Amino acid sequence: ELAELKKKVTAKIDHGNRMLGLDLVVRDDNGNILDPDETSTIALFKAHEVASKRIEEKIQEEKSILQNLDLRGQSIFSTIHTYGLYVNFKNFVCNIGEDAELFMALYDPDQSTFISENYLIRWGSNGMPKEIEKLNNLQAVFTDLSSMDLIRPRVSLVCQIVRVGHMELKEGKKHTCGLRRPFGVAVMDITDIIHGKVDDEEKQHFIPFQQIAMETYIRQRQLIMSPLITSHVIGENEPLTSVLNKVIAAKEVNHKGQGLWVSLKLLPGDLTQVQKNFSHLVDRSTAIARKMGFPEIILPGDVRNDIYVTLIHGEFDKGKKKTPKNVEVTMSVHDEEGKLLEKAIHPGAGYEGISEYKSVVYYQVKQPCWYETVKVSIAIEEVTRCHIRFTFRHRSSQETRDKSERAFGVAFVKLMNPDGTTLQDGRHDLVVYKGDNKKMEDAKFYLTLPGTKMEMEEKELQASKNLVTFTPSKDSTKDSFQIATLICSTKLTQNVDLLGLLNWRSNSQNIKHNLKKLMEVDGGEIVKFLQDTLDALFNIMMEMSDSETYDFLVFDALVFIISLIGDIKFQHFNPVLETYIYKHFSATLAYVKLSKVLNFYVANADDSSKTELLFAALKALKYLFRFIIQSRVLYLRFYGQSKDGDEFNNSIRQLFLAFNMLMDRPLEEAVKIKGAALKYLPSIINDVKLVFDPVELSVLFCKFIQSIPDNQLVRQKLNCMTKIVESTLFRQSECREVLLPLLTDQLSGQLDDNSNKPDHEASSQLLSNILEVLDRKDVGATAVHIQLIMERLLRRINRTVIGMNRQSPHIGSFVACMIALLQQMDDSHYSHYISTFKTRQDIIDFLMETFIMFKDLIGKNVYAKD
Repeated sequence: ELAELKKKVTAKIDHGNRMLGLDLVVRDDNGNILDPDETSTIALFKAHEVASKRIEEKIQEEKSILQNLDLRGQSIFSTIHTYGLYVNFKNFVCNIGEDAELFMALYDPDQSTFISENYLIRWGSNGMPKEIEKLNNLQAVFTDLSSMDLIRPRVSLVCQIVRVGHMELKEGKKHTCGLRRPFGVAVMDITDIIHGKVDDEEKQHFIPFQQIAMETYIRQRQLIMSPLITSHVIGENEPLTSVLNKVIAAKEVNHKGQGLWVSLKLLPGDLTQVQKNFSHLVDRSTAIARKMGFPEIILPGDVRNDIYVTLIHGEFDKGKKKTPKNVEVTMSVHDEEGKLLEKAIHPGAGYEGISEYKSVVYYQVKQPCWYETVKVSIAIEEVTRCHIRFTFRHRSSQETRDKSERAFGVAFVKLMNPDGTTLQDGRHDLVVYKGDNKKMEDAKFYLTLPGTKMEMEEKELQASKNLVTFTPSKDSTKDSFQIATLICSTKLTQNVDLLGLLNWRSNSQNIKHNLKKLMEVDGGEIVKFLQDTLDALFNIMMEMSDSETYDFLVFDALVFIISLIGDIKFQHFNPVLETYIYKHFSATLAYVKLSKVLNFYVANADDSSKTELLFAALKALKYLFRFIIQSRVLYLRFYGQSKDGDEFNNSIRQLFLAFNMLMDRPLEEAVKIKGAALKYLPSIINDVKLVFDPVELSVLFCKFIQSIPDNQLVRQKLNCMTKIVESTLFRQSECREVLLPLLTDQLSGQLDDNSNKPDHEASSQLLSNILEVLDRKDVGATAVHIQLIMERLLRRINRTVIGMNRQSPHIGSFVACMIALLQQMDDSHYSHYISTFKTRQDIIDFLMETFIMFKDLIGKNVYAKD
């Protein structure tokens, strides 16, 4: 709080200073007067320019916000990718007469797909809440939202309601109390609402609503001159796709007095701060919903052990009677011994779970649409030995026959696979079995019965090839079902290659096939058990070092894995990788193996098919060199001292010379590739200095850069050098008299080119940072080195500023450079060599040129008068 208040106060202070054109502040943080303490003219300018650009950004934002307030909301929402939905469910103006259940979610009409899950709310029979606790404290947060979900072309919230009570909402027949019957779905457009342009929590937008046919008072009574009506009643005979799309396209509905008051508010962030800063909208009793989708902010510890099962559609033949059988999914959770567990089904997000759950009922539909997603939560050890059954019970009109009739057909699904896998995500069909009632009840029997499409089809194929111990049963009927599975858990494995990494000892025959398939894997399943996969690869490359093609495919796979690690979506897990390196990384001799493999890689860089592979390898060199350094230090500490240090240093030097020849060979095919290679080249050599001799590393880099041609892509290599001296030149104890000549040579090449217009900024950053290292108090003695510097760092910059006296470029940078230079040197070195220049005519010319450039700098100085 102190830091943020200091920042905002200082920002508004400088805003006032500039708007009235008076003196501003320095050193934005921690003191604000620390700059005039001769700290750094470099940092002085840096503060100047950052303050100036902040001024420009603030004034343009002020000008934009003086007219419209649309950019601020979009920017705030784009700051992070973690948002939540809050509903202000005020009241329900309607009256039905039976218990009601609410189900709202997110559906994209353009994608024609649902996104989020649904939560249930108990409501009374006459527009009241059954639980008055939710009457007033109705605070709900629906998490898992990001920019990619907000970038949807049409964003709408789907709200469906299912009743609980009688089969008929009138007299005529007795019906069992406590059964599910859907009514209809309400959908509203929230595209403009989710943009956060206007924050109005009090406003309660009414939504018109449409549902299935329920009354026959005006539709049929008045029909004259042609009475011919032979039809039935449509109570629940609506496929959901067409009705949902029609409601979406619809703009207004004659609900005839039915609807509710709701307001949707977007609160950015997660439960960490919305439970503290958004307490007025997010209480402690707020329900939290996990959308069926991978998070955009893939942070560590985002624990999700939710198993989502979606019921979509299924064929239902009429059968012996013309009325299709009433189908209710009486499902339950069972273990390896078929024991029912309690509180395992969570139809609503934020509500208590139930041991058993039943589904909705339709009005004798051959092909009804369900859109029914349910969630399963089981212990990670227990879920490995769990199974789910789907018993379908025929429900009759009278309670006696409704409850007397048992499950006519039983379905089921295996939660695992015999090879170790689990149920793969995607659309799965179902086939039900009827008739016998004894073989489908004993738990130990149906453990090996067909319950999923993939296992059923593979079993029938095995029967076709070998009709021994497996024969296709005839108990199936003329119906089928279809399900959607999306298990967003943390311990599942929907990848045969995943277990293959886990248990390669069992099926090492397909090692080549698995290594080939390792490079198209989805990121989430990888990051789920990346640590285990990496180890397994380490063990494979350790114990099996005989096959070099195995080594090639393993290196390619690890390159792909570390590349996916390096993506912008997964910097959160990089600390996890660091910690796993520090705790479980047990490689001792793999460092030299990987070093030799990459030496082969660079020495064999001639293939055109190897282009992108080596490109990504050099992109991710940092992490692999981290692994190599860890393995080598582990070896050194295990054996105390290694005489293999000399040979591995020679290996690194051979890698250096391989890079030398890699740059020497023609660039026509590796322009971007070699540019990026130099771009990230010294990123890890910082930690290599911890393990190798700094003098040799520095001089090898000096030889490399002096070998870099003076013909192509100079600005890129100058950015490289910028980052180069930035690192470990502060480790100046052994890298002065060698690094300084290289800087001198590259700046001299920078000097006279007749095309150094974009070179000015690069050379500016260069000289800036070199002076930064020259001034550091953690350096020591720098007398003779600064002496040689000023021996060759004065006339050249004088000439450069003389050439670029034009006032359009960013001269003030070089102004700061030269002034820092002049102040930094003490009078002694001035007297020793700045005085000891060439002949009297030459020194007089020097003096007059200096006077000219001084008067030109002072003459019409072109700063921002601030």
